Amino acid sequence: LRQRHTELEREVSRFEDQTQQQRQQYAQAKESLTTLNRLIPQVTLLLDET
Amino acid sequence: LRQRHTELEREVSRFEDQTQQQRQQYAQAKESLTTLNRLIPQVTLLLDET
Amino acid sequence: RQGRQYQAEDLEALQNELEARQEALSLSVNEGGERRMEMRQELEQLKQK
Amino acid sequence: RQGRQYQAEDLEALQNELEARQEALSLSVNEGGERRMEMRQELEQLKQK
Repeated sequence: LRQRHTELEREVSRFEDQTQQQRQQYAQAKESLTTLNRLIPQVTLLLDET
Repeated sequence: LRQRHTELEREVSRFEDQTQQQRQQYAQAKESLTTLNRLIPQVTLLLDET
Repeated sequence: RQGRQYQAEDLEALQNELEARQEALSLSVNEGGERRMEMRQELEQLKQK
Repeated sequence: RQGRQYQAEDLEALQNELEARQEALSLSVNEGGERRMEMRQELEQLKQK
């Protein structure tokens, strides 16, 4: 069971890391989407590059 | 222990009901928020009720 | 569709509240899942007993 | 910041792409945590044993 503990700690580290990265990148992409639809939710149409 | 099992099944039912209700309701809230932040993420301010 | 006439004049507060409710989504779903699976493990222990 | 010029001239479609990404966020996290959370309980169980 202590060897099982070692493997469990390995798995916990792996999942913790993977979740941390994935959530960081996906949250940054989400913030990118929010910046788009906040600063330029087709506000470029009002800008219209006239 | 059989009484404990019966109460545990009751608790499983309670948890499942709570999880369902909350997940559905807040998913529809997610959809509504997405519609707002897509169609009118301060596009009302562009309208400005001018 | 949501509300019937629901402060469309100034709705930003509602978007903020719905963001809070989505945080609640995450919290509640995670809590329910962890509690139910821990008590499932307790069920397994009781079964073996 | 994401993409380098990345068709900013007319970027509409990318937003929809991000929606898929956004979806994959919740999934990608909802599973992940649960898994570690799962083992947490098991770990505790193991420790107890």
